[PDB]
Amino acid sequence: MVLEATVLVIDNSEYSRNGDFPRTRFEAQIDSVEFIFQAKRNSNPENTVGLISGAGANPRVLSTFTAEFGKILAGLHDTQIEGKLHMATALQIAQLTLKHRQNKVQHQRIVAFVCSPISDSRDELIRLAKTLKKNNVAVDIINFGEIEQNTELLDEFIAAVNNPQEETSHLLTVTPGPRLLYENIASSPIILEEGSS
Amino acid sequence: MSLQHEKVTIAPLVLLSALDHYERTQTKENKRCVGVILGDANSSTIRVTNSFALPFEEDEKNSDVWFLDHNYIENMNEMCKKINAKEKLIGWYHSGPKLRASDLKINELFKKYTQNNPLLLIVDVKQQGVGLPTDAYVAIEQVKDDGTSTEK
Amino acid sequence: EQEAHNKALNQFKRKLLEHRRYDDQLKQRRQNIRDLEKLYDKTENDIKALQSIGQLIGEVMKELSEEKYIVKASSGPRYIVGVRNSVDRSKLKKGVRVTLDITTLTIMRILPRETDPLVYNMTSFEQGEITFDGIGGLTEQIRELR
Amino acid sequence: GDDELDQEILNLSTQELQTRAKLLDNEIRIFRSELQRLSHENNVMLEKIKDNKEKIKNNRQLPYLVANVVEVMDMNEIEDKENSESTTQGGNVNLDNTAVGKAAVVKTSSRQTVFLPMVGLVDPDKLKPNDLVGVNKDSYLILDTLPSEFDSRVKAME
Amino acid sequence: TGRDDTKETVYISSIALLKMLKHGRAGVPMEVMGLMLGEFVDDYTVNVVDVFAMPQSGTGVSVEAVDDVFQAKMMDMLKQTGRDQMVVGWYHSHPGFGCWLSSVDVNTQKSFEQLNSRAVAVVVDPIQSVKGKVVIDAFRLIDTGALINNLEPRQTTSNTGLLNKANIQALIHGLNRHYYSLNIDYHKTAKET
Amino acid sequence: EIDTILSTLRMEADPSLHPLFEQFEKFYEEKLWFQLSESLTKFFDDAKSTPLRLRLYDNFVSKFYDKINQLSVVKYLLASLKDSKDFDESLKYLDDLKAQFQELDSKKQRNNGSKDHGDGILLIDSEIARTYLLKNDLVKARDLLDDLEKTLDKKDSIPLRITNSFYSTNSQYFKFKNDFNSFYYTSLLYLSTL
Repeated sequence: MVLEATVLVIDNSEYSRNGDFPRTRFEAQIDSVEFIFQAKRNSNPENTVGLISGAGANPRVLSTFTAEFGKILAGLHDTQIEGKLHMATALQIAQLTLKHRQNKVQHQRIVAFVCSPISDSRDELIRLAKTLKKNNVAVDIINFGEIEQNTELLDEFIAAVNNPQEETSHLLTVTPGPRLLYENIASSPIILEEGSS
Repeated sequence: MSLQHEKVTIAPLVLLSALDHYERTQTKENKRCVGVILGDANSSTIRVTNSFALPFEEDEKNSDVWFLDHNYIENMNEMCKKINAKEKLIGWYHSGPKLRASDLKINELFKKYTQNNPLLLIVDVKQQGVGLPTDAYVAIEQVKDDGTSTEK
Repeated sequence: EQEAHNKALNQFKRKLLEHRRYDDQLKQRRQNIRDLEKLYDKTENDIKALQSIGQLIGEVMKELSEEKYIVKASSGPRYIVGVRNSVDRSKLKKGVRVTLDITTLTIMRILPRETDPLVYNMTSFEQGEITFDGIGGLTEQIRELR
Repeated sequence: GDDELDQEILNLSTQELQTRAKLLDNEIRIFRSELQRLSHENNVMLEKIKDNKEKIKNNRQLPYLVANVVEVMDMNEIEDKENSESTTQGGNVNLDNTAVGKAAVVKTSSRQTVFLPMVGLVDPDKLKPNDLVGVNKDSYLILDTLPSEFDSRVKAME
Repeated sequence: TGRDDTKETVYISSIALLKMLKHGRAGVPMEVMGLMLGEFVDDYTVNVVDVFAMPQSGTGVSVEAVDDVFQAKMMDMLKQTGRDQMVVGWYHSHPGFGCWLSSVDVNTQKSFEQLNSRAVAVVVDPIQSVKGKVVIDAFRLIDTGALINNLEPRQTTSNTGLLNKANIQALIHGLNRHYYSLNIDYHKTAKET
Repeated sequence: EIDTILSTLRMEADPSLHPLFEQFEKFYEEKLWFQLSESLTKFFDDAKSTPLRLRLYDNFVSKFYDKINQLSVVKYLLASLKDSKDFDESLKYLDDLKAQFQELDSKKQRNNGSKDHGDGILLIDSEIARTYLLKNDLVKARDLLDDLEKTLDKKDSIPLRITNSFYSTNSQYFKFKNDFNSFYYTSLLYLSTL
């Protein structure tokens, strides 16, 4: 939980412009990342957080490793929802970003929002699940996007990853209906999960 | 952006400093490195006055998976303005020896950073062509033969 | 109570009051970034000025070639200096005031020639132009000049 | 009048007024989000102003040359079509950096007369004929403004 | 003594050369203030991969013209690209004088001499460089006590033993009492050629 | 609210268009209205020949235009006044939705910190000119086409979809005059960017 560097992938899709959370879903994601950003920093002040997007023709880099909420919150508002999820290509980009860190004693975490159907195959993501625990990164999937017209397949990639690693992997289950997004992250583990050895 | 950028004047410093960046990072054997090129622009003659490495990372599984660090770019601009008020962002060098299609995507980053179409500068540091040690390229959008779309 | 909506109006009244205070701070941030940006520009164009580097003035003493021109320095000695591509040699001509680099000691650009201040006062009496009629009477005369 | 009170109970039902207040709590939260980003834009600016000034203070610190301003010559961008100069070349629209036209002619106490691109901190208002001025000793750019000098002849005039 | 005190052959690369000239020719009139970044090896060989112009100043050359914020800022970002190098001295322009160190330049020199005693101060005059070596020369403090007791030549072994100086004036006056002078060589590869 | 109207529309509609109504109500219940755009477009291909597209679209457009893209509202708009016989009728929706998008671009954009709305104006000005050509007011249409053309050159990132509409409106203009050469070159741009 503590001594950790997190690369967040905020999913920005054309399913976030809809009222599913007040006012629009997009705006509740700005509120919820501010929770994750500030919480981990308060619990260890050598914890820094980068930001990439699951939007665009390819994923882009919103922000680098940082202790500035000024820098994070500039990129959460000013990302656009005209993109599309690109989950596989986003997980690999994080792997490059978490290759280098500020302090090399910090744990590797990806926390990926899913707000939309997948564009990448299950099979590809099976094979990439084993690449994640080969590089001792834990992966946390925030689930509300997989249950808008699909049977959930995310449990599967979590289960494969999940070992004694350097961190716990977890599946957070969020209600995609209106019950306010920031709150739903708080009550699920996000500082209630404790890293494994 | 900017339209006038027709001929690219290239200081002898540029070819030698790109050459030095490649071999002082120990990026070799087609691990590419991306650094910025600074100079003057907004006019037909494009002077590249100075050049410096940036942090970059590349993947051999899919080649359209990479890291570019934006934070270093911001700090560079602040520092060098004082050195000479003749260095502003005019694009980025790509270390070569070849043009990729992956350099098409990386270009959209540099197009955002600076309001001109950004110069791509190939510095051939492996010198397998007897001419052209420098090639200059500006990404533009044009409608493309054989009934095809507006392509980059 | 009669209803618990009674109590809530006051809570709710805070929310209207908050919109008022915040809406003034949100315009005020946007005014600040404009104020500071003007200041940053004053300091930055000072940096630009330092890198501009001062210049020396001459006057073209006499043509010698369209390549080379003899200038009479205001600093002192006569020099033969070149020309650059930042000055037009279609507008260098004898007795045109020029400015030039100190570093290269080569014509940077044209300046319009000034004259000796005595001859300036003679031009300056000028009232910026007048009008056609300012003289009463003597109508026959006005035609002859015109 | 004012909303979220007893008067609005009469117009709009207790259920309806309460669901009107459920809308309002969400706008404070979005407004906050906007406000906190805007506050950082000020912070980043500020650092760079202080950073610039240290370079300028180095100049303003002593000794420095004393000079007088003979005349001021100011031209603007797009003088033909390009440039603040009166020459013919393509682009480089700038205030004084590559296209000079904002300038003071000063007479140095080093026995020159020199045409210097105009300084960004010194204004074209506080340069006019016969002003006494500082010019920086390291590079002749117009540094600062000095008071006027006086004599025993001036005293009597007061 | 405790050092060999033998004046180093200075190999400034062709990349570095181009930089150094550019920054001094720009800043005329003005003194430009930089640092030399390379790596010192042996007891007589310095290899200068790159140089840095630290931001220009209106105090001229002094110890009160070193800026440690600006110094560090350069350093931290070389590490991050992996191009890290360390100071081996510093350089500066005279905008219209010959090559010597003033007393005031000797004290700038002195700050680096604490860091390593093979600190070079290189003087560039770019109004008189129509050739790449001319009117550039490198100087290095000698121990003050070596002077009193006349051990001042001892740079005459581990070197070519040729020594081309320029000028009468300030040069011979500082050579005697402060520094030992030796020629700057310039080194290049065949890819650059 | 809107439930009765859809129910009247479905009864008028064929049994083969019946599941498409069912999906509009199904998706509405979920509270994803993007899924709703996808379905709506399908309906309007196969039911532009019935007069039922002229009432169906208004109900959705005048609530959502911010919970759905600008492309969606115009997508509907084009199909609705596609086969329409009264051009006075047609002109009035184009103006009402032009004014709507202008207002949208001042409010939503500050709060989200995202989302443009000035793209939507551009595409409406094409369709006003297209409507003018059909009245046999060829000349008038050409003055707005020059004005839009200038607006376009201000932009340094011009979309396919928008200029596809614009090259189109221009291609119709020349062949009404029977300029063969002018038509063919301008149509080659339309086809290629299609």
